[PDB]
Amino acid sequence: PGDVAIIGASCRFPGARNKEQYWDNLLHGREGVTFYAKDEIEVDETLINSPAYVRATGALDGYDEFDPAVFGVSDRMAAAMTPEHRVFLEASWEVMEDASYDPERVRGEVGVYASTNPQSAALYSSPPDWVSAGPEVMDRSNAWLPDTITSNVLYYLGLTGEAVTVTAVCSGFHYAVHLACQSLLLGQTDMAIAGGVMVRLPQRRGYLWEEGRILSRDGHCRPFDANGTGSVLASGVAVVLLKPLPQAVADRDHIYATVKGTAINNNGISAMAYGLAQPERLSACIAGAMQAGDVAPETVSMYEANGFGMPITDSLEVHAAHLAFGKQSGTCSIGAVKGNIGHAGVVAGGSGAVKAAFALYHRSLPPTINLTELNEEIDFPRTPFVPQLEPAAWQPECGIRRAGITALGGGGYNAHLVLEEPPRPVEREPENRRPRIVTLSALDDAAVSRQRAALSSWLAEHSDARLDDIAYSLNLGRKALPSRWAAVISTRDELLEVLSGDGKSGRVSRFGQERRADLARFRRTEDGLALGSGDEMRDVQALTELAAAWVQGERVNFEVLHADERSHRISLPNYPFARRRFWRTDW
Amino acid sequence: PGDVAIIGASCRFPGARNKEQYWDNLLHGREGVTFYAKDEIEVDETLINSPAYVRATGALDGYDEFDPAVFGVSDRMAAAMTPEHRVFLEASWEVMEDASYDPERVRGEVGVYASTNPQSAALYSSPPDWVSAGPEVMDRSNAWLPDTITSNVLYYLGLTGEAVTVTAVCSGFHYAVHLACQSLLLGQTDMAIAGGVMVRLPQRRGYLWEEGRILSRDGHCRPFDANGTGSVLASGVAVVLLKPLPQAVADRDHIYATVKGTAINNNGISAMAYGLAQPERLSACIAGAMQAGDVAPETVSMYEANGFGMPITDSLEVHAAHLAFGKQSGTCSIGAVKGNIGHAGVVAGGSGAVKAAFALYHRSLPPTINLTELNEEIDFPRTPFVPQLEPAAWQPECGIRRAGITALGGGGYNAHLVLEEPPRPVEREPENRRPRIVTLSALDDAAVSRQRAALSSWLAEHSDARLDDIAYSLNLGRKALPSRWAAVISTRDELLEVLSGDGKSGRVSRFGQERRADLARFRRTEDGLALGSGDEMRDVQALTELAAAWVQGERVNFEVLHADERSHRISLPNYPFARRRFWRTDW
Ligand SMILES: [K+]
Ligand SMILES: [K+]
Ligand SMILES: [K+]
Ligand SMILES: [K+]
Repeated sequence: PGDVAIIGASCRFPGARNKEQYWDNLLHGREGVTFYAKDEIEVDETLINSPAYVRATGALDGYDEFDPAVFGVSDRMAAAMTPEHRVFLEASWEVMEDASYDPERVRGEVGVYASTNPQSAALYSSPPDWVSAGPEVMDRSNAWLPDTITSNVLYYLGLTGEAVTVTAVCSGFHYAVHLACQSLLLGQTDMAIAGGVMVRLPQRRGYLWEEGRILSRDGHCRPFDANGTGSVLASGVAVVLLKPLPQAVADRDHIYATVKGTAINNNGISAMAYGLAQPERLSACIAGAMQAGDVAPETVSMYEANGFGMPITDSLEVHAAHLAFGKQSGTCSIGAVKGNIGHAGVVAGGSGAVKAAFALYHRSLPPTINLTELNEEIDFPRTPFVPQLEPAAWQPECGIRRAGITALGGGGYNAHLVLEEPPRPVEREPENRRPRIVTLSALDDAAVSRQRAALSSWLAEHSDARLDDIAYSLNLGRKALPSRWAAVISTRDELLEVLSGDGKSGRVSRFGQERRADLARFRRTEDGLALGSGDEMRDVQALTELAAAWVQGERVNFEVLHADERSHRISLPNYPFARRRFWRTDW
Repeated sequence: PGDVAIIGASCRFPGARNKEQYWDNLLHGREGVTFYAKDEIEVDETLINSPAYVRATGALDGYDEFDPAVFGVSDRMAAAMTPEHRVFLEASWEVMEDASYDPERVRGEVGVYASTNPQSAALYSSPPDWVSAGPEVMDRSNAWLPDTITSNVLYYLGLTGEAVTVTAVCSGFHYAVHLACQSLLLGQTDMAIAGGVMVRLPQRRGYLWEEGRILSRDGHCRPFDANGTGSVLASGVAVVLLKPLPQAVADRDHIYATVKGTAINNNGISAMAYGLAQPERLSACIAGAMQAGDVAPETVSMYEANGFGMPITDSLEVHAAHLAFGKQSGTCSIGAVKGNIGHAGVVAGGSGAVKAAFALYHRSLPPTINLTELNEEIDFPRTPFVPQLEPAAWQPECGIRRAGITALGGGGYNAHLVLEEPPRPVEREPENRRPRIVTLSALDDAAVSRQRAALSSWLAEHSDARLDDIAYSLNLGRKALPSRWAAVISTRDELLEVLSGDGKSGRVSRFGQERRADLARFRRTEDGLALGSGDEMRDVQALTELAAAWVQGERVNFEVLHADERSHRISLPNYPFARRRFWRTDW
């Protein structure tokens, strides 16, 4: 009754600049950890020559890159913002795009719940000084405080709602999703942006190996392996857009998976060393999440573990999951994504949750890598869990696909969330052949051309995408920006041709160069221009003039254009951010 | 005897990127202080809106620019070096060029004495950590420690001698020049590099006015004015090359001025507030400097004062100078360069000293600016000093031109140095009409082209420069660098012709493209290739082969080329440093 749908997703991880790259890497079992030479590391002069220094890390490509003009941010402010502020702000923009929701036109309350690492801000620059209360002081505070990582999203995306920032160490992503779902179930918001960000500073840096501790000795992470010595430190970002399941189905959204239940607790007085799971407290967390979503352990066929790669910590976590599943659970696939990318800190739980969501969406199970000798002490044949050594189709005897993801952190933080595969797709009516308007807008002309190239490339990969879904998503899911482009077409092949080249071969492009659009033809609505009659909305000349009026900069009511058909929102390419490098120069 | 010659100079001050630009500004009474709008200052968020905040400073253009390849420095090391390390190192290279001395061919011991501000390094980056003793740690120490500002000059220029760094607050330049002269008079070195550097961090910054203090209320410095309220903070660098006067005349060097005497002391227990000159202690300093050089107060016709611009501080200094001059001194021109540029900290005494050296060299007196109401409390008609309101030719009733410069700082630091005009130029033998080789070398082709552009402009400005001096200075006073250019010409007008355009219209260019050089034509010497006869060294075709062999990278003995003539070293354009910005990214 309290299911929450994941209708948009955005992430960046070691070796992946977007979610499609991340899922493709997981499918092929790639390792995203980077190894450096001594001269490639320009910090830790005192440690670089130690025999225990491991020159390996999970780097985040473009951690210092940002496109402030798209957000209305000045260059001065972009350098003042911590890298976590910028990376999370850019991911929030992308997650609204992936769900095809224009924040300017969202009619409801949107909550932004995120988790961040305050240690990064303390290393990036000195904190704000509150000796005076001028507007330049407030700008500096909004650039540095972790409290405004979520607030700046509401402000710069044009949303209205509530913002909550939490700091929960290595359980950050799960705690954000947990609090977001409480906001939705109590009716405080209509949809929620939830995620976390982790940018380790210094970025290009190794670590010091110490025997018996969580950091790996060779730079490789080997979950559930007998020869595992730990993990690698990683950076990344992961954001999801959450919406109640009945509403997401009613609005014909694109659903990756649904959140059945979440649970949090703390080890408390029953404390362990770092990474060591206390069986009683962690199992209560795992069982509580399954109880919240009314799912029985017999129905959960995938378990995404924390999995540092240490024999003792991996053994305790598998034991805790066993206590929560019981004996009669059956069989379940177990894996740990940390073998692929390392320990991503605040967003470590996000890497597992995003992997499980895409696993449920594509009905595939990605492998766990760096596993050559199974840990005999765990005794997997005596447990419900089977290590996923190879990729495989997900066809459970249970009948339903459900996953559980666990996040462990320092300070005793525990968290577990349970996901279910998305609802079965409804039968679609055949697509009407009629002229449609498609729109693209960006900040400058060069970015619009990148959007056209990105859109044409996407069309080849997704040949089964309907045109009425494409136009509906582009027209109602993107912000209207100054440099604009539009076309009126009827088939997918016409769309591919007008996008090609300079993009000026379409009737709308030739219309705008010859004559200006006559607005007296249209009727004014509260949301913009509309056509005068229902018959006019199938006339090529009427639709061409309306699209040209939009290209000239007028506001068009796209809701009434698609009012007669029940199209679906689909996932389209993100904005092609021009990524200038920004870094503070004064401490 | 005990007189020390200034045979080379290099400086950068507010509004001047080199000494020629600096003297031209002083001659025209220009002010080099910069005034900013609020949005142009990106620091001091807590103060930018205060009514007492003055958006004025003496900026040092390119304080972050460096050309590490010219010095053999890596990009990583260039970012680790503090701006004072880079600026002073670049200035030492320039002072060797200005004096026409190639460090590879200097046979003697060179001392490097500099003054620096340790406050600047502590603001630029965290200090080195000595928990281990690796080579990367040693590189970081040499990049940060003030002790290595002088060592890096000796190492990176290829010199051998001694290096001494002193910290004497706002009298740093004088203390460096003072110690250099003791080093020369005791015979420990043959030439000495002396100077100071001041790079204020943050650079683009205003200041806070406090009533009754040294900082100006409107951003203008008005020395000796009744309405003066103080000075502005400035950054800069000034370096001079010192050599005993009898040797400098013997080696036909280029002499700006000579140092007659120097003196230092401290206020000690008889302390004052900042900027206030104690009459008894400062006068003893001024009198001691003139006694060291055996100069009588009757002969000093120019006094360059500290002159903050406050009536009370100006009154104490003019009185202290009066006590040292006595009654029988006569009349003397008094001025303060701080009215032009502000208080340059470590190098403030250098800005006045460099002004005095150029005044003696050009036999001209530049005016003191921002002076509208003379301070009536300073009974100027009853003193030997006359405020230099207008530029004027320097023709003293004394018969000899001598100047005195005072530098005051915090902590009681006092210093005074007395300069004399250079010796009268001797009658020169007429210039031989013969073919000459001229050479230019840098690290890449674009820099060599900049050298050609700089030399073509210089030839127009200095139409009285002899061609045999130009060739002598370029061939024997500049380091041979990988990217090379040479020409064989007989007059100044053909020299201007080969430099023009792409520089490939010359005789040497056609030889190098046609054939590679035949080394069998030349005789090998310990200093490089030489021509077979003295007649060949005056043959256009033989000189072309020798020059082309040099452009191809062979070593040429330029000493035997000029052995028959006794030419002079002259001042030619400095290296055209590629202006890349380097700044640290991790604290
Ligand atoms: K709980
Ligand atoms: K109308
Ligand atoms: K700066
Ligand atoms: K003394």
